[PDB]
Amino acid sequence: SFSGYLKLTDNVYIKNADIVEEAKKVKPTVVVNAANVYLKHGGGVAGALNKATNNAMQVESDDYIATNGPLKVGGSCVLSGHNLAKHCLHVVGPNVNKGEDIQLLKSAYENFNQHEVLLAPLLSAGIFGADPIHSLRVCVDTVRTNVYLAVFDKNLYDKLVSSF
Ligand SMILES: CC(C)C(=O)NCc1nc2ccccc2[nH]1
Repeated sequence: SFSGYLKLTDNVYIKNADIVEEAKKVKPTVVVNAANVYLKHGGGVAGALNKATNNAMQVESDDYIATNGPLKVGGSCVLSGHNLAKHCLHVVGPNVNKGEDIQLLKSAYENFNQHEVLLAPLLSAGIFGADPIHSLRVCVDTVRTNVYLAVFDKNLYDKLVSSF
């Protein structure tokens, strides 16, 4: 079960943690992946989660895309959590580094409301280029279900908590 999290709101918790190590420890019902529309888990959170599954996440994802086509920015799909969780909710936040509308970040977080409890990264943060302080703000103002945020960088985690 989730431990060592700092409570930010009624339903939002945060921890300086590697989401892969956190998923391996917690084995949550849902781990959120910071996905792209093609489910190409190359780097960032997606690359790390996929590597932890021995590429099984990518094999499953390629079958999903072959059948369904790409996701929408702001959208999601539920796939297996493999060895990390029961399910992985692949959520596509806007990639500011590809010029995508930051306004889609709230739509991306709305996917979390379909799950009672989730282990997640900050959407659109990291290699997706958005301000993580903004991402946390949208998370707290959009997600109503119980979200346990894992923030990999200690320095960013401290900035997020101290500026909340
Ligand atoms: C499991 C450990 C050894 C690992 O794969 N580290 C690499 C790594 N990169 C990350 C990016 C975002 C979030 C978590 C990330 N982890």
